[PDB]
Amino acid sequence: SIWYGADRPKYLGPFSGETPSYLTGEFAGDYGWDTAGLSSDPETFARNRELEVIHARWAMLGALGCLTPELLAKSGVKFGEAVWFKAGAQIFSEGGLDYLGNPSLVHAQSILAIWASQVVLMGAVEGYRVAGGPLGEITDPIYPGGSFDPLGLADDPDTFAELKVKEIKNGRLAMFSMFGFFVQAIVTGKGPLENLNDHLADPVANNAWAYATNFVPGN
Amino acid sequence: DSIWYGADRPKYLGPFSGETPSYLTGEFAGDYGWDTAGLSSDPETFARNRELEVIHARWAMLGALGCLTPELLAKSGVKFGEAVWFKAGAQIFSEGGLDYLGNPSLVHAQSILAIWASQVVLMGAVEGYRVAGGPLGEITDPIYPGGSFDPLGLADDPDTFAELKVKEIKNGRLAMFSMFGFFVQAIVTGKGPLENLNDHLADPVANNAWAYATN
Amino acid sequence: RSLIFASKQSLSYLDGTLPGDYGFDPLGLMDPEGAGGFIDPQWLPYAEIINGRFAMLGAAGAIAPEVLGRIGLIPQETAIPWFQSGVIPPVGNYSYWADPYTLFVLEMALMGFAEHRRAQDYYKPGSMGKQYFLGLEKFLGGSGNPAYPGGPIFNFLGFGKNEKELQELKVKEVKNGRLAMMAVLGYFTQAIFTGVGPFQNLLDHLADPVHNNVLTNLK
Ligand SMILES: CC1=C[C@H](O)CC(C)(C)[C@H]1/C=C/C(C)=C/C=C/C(C)=C/C=C/C=C(C)/C=C/C=C(C)/C=C/C1=C(C)C[C@H](O)CC1(C)C
Ligand SMILES: CC1=C[C@H](O)CC(C)(C)[C@H]1/C=C/C(C)=C/C=C/C(C)=C/C=C/C=C(C)/C=C/C=C(C)/C=C/C1=C(C)C[C@H](O)CC1(C)C
Repeated sequence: SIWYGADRPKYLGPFSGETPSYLTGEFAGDYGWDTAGLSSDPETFARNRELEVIHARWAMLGALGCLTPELLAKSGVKFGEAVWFKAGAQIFSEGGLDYLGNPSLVHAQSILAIWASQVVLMGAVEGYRVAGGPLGEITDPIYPGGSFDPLGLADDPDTFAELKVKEIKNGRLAMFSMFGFFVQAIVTGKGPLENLNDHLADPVANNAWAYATNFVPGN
Repeated sequence: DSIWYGADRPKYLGPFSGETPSYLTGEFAGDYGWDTAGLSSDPETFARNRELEVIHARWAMLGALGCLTPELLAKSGVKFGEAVWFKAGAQIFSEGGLDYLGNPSLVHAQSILAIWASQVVLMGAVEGYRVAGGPLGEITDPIYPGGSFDPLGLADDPDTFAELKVKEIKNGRLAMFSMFGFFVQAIVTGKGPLENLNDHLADPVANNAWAYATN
Repeated sequence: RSLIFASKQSLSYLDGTLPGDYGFDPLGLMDPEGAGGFIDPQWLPYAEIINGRFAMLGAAGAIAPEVLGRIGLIPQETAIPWFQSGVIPPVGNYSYWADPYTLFVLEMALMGFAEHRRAQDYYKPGSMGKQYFLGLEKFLGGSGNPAYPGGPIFNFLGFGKNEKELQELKVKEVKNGRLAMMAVLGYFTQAIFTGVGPFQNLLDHLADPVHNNVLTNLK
């Protein structure tokens, strides 16, 4: 289609002339952007693709889950810390982790139990992803299908490829946005949507340039 | 034949040279066989690293010259309000604004947004022209356009061309190392490079780097 | 033959056949099939004229009250900037011949009688020269051009003998409306970043050009 093939939209648009030979257009999200030469080998390129897709999916989940508590708090739902980068310290509070301020819900108190459960379950699922498990065997490391395609949206090749491209694009957007979350948390010290509100209030004054003069190395 | 090329070229470890990578055959400028991480084994990645090195070297040369000249002029007497290289972006936020050479009849910029937008547009255009075609000629080599950017014809004779390539990569690697030094000194010492040099010249025994190792 | 900054396609669909044709389509919304074939190809030129036509009235109407009150032909009580004239009550509401909610209904009624007829000339040319409307339906028949009806009422003064005169007067009017659209957009945005009317902004700029420009205002 438009995305797959020699004539595909490139990351530099009309300014792209040096298209890497190994980047031909047979994989999703192939804009021909490889200037560091870090995916020249076919095996290294496959490993990089796998890393990219896993990172993309995790970034999508993280972006949605970092701002969902923010939106719920803005509506009026009570939390312990709505902000994502202090949402993890409420396990140490006397009331535990309420999960939407509901003591009848998870109501966890021991971070050790959370850590152990996460280690066991994530190890299991990670290992299944690498080698196969209950939800089918491993054929494509990043496009298993079957038990992870219950709605069967990836039935014909054309829709499956277009959905590949759409997935990778939303995922790259999410990864960019999560890098933004991290940097903004580091510098501003306030939640993402709170920074959005500050920017909307006084865009000229409340912006990133306001914090340019905070890391001056006086010594 | 150029003494800087071939298999008889000097090594990065000098007399202590041992094993040299096969792909490093000296056919490119600035080759000393320094690849211990195997980060340029493949020819394509080697070429990409070459363009990255040349661009980084040129940018570092510009950066070092622009970090030295303003504060040297300040030493001469041309006051700027904030002369040190890392204390140079805050001039815009001041009431007077960013004044070139400390004079109001120069650029006299006061809004960071305008500088950012104009620079974004212009740098995008020029960087696109760097890889694709553009007014100043088309693409012949990724990092050596040719006579379009060589108006004095220093590349006319191939031997002097290769010698100039070697000299360029030399001066540029020196500039990159100096720029890393600038960054580390600013982070650690917190003072300008010329003032650091003056402090070292004053009492080098005590006013050296080991003094600031106390954390 | 005169052209302006044009993309690759541009000339493919745009050509020197309609008034004011210059080929500028960065995004190419006028693509015949392309992306944008849902809108009728005759719609975009027609809408472009009309939005510009109203822009002439708006750009010549938002600034007349202030200037005419400064040179002096109108009492200063009613000489107010356009955003204090009742369009934005919370920024300003000046009492008028009637309350603004009745003026709106009188507006919508009169505009409707003048706008529905225009609509169905475009859809069905010459359809308004059939039914009796106070006897003035013979004039309102149109020349077949939705954008340029023509007639003893809408062309009462009658400029333009041959097609040579019209083919350039149309170019003039689309271009005089070109500035009018930008002028109103200036009115809007130049008003949001300020609190006071357009005319004095020109006077402030004419007073201290190096102190009241866009860069100095806010940031
Ligand atoms: C392409 C290329 C080419 C050439 O060759 C070279 C170069 C240029 C280098 C390259 C580039 C690259 C890049 C750009 C990259 C990026 C990345 C990213 C951004 C990632 C993210 C990534 C991201 C991610 C993972 C994310 C994740 C997320 C998560 C987990 C989350 C979590 C969480 C949350 C929810 C919140 C809560 O409360 C808690 C927590 C727990 C905190
Ligand atoms: C070889 C090898 C081999 C094996 O295999 C491995 C290993 C060992 C790893 C390797 C090594 C490597 C290395 C050493 C590297 C280095 C680098 C550098 C130093 C860079 C710089 C680089 C540098 C650079 C870019 C620079 C730049 C600069 C700039 C921009 C500037 C800017 C500026 C200035 C002027 C100042 C003012 O006021 C402002 C501003 C605006 C801020």
